[PDB]
Parts: sequence; C-alpha cells; structure tokens
Amino acid sequence: GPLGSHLVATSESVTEITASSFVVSWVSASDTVSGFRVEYELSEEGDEPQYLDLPSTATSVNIPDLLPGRKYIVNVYQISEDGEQSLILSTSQTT
Repeated sequence: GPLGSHLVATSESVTEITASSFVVSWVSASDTVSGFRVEYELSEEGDEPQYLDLPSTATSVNIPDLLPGRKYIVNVYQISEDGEQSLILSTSQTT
C-alpha cells in the first residue's frame, strides 16, 4: 500500500474523442424541467450553434460530428414546463 501514490488512471473515464466528440455531464438545476437543450459552437470560427434536446431525466450527452483541432463552447439549458430555458452549465472544450 504505497503512500502518496495512487495514480492508476484505471481506464481513462474521459472518453468522447471519437469524431472529436465531447461527453459532457451536468446536474439538473430543477426537477420541474421538461427536458434539456445542449448547445455547442466553435469558439474560433463562431459558426452557427447547434442544439440537442434531451429528456428531463437526462443529465449527460455526447456531442458527435465535431471538427478536431477546433474549440467549442458548450452550454446546457434546462427547459421548464413553460418552455423557459436557464443556463445551468457553461464550459468550453478543445477537440
């Protein structure tokens, strides 16, 4: 039982690459949410944003068809029963 040492990396749980994708997870900011909407766009090119919809029970999604070597801005919004969206998680990533 080595002390100060633990670096095992087991099996890198940060998988998503494939197609330069991203696997982003968040925490529901409300149980009244009717679903979730994920938005990802290039921070460089500034291309048009893409939107993905997930059920209120969804708390994680993989974004495929991403361009490797490009930086994306990802923002998660939860949809309320009234169709209202609220930013619960905002982060950027580099494929």
